[PDB]
Amino acid sequence: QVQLQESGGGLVQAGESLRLSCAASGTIFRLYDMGWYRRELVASITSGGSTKYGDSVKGRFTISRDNAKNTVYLQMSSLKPEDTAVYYCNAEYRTGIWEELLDGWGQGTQVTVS
Amino acid sequence: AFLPALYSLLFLLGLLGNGAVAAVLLSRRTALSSTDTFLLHLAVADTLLVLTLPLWAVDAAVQWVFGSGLCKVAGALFNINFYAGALLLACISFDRYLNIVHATQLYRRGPPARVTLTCLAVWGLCLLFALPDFIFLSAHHDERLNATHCQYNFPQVGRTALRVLQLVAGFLLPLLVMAYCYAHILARLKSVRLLSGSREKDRNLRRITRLVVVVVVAFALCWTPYHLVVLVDILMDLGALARNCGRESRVDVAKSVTSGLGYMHCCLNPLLYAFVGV
Ligand SMILES: CC[C@H]1CN(c2nc(N)c(C(N)=O)nc2Cl)CCN1C1CCN(Cc2ccc(Cl)cc2)CC1
Ligand SMILES: CC(C)CCC[C@@H](C)[C@H]1CC[C@H]2[C@@H]3CC=C4C[C@@H](O)CC[C@]4(C)[C@H]3CC[C@]12C
Repeated sequence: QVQLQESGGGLVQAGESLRLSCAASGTIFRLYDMGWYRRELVASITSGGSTKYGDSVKGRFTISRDNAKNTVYLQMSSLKPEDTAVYYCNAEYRTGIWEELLDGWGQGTQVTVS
Repeated sequence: AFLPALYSLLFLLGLLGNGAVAAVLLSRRTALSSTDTFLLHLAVADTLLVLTLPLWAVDAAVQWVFGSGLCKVAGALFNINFYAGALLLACISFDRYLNIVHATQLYRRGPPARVTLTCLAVWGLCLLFALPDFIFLSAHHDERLNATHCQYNFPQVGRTALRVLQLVAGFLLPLLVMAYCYAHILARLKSVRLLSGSREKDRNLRRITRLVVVVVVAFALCWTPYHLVVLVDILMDLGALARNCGRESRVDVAKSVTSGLGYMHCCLNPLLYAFVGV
């Protein structure tokens, strides 16, 4: 009962920067966690603004969140051909005040460099 | 006519439901949760009020004939059902507050039978508060052409004091305790990710809180009009406002209908435990 809209993927030249935006809609009481995964996490942000990055990321990527629109953004700079992969948006949500916390993955997007 | 019929219907339904739930809970009595045993005790505090219906049925049929002792017992049971309900619900809401906010429960990981002694204490307080109804009730003939009807008999000097103390205690200690506990529970529960750390010890906690909150909302919605009526009465007796000697019929019929609603709460509880929670 959650629709995830993903945008930003597409053709791009090497040595450039890209911006991936993931938005969530539906009957949601609250959103708690968000992040991006390739089966491993690349960047995660909580509701409190804390940011976590994987061991393969040297702080290059920037993760931002907007709770007004409930939309997460990930900016990647100095892209490399090795970054060509599939990224899946993730989100943890509670649909009701008395309901179990459960997460729903996204469709996914393909990123190719050079 | 219709009143004995509906009293008999209420007696049958309430006895069946409450006996069923008591037997179901007691079949596994070797080990019970705090919420489970509080519900068991507020059901055994209700089977008695269910048992006392046929007396009122035959009273509404022809006339009270049982005597003074049965009248005392019936009045005390009606006045003790509310005290037991209010104190048990206040205790269960405080237990929910302890589990949710502080997360430092000790009923099950502490002393083996803290809950049992708390329930015994609330029973003792209920009996002590019901003593004034034990000591001032009698089946006075009233010399009203064969109209031996149960009614209070006070020296009229302490009636207002007794009524105001009853109202203050039984509808201001539990009310304030429950309001504070549920305000804190809701504030802590609207702005948290996981209670403790899990997804299996967090869902059932919310389910239990849902069950307890619907139970207390039903109890409040059933037992509030009677205490509002008695508050109107005690304010009338203090010469506050609206004393005109024309609303006596209204307050009497209000007391009757609110007593009926309080009698219905007994049969409302088991179906509530039935359809929600399965
Ligand atoms: C705060 C609102 C109310 C209902 N409630 C909610 N909890 C929620 N979680 C939500 C939600 N929409 O999420 N809404 C609500 Cl109303 C918790 C309990 N509470 C009190 C609890 C107190 N009692 C009054 C009372 C109690 C006992 C007696 Cl003897 C007499 C009078 C009145 C009701
Ligand atoms: C007000 C007068 C007339 C009524 C007499 C009070 C009676 C009904 C009260 C006082 C002591 C109470 C008991 C105290 C403790 C327990 C143990 C519990 O595991 C089952 C209920 C049970 C057995 C209670 C049932 C109700 C009880 C028997």
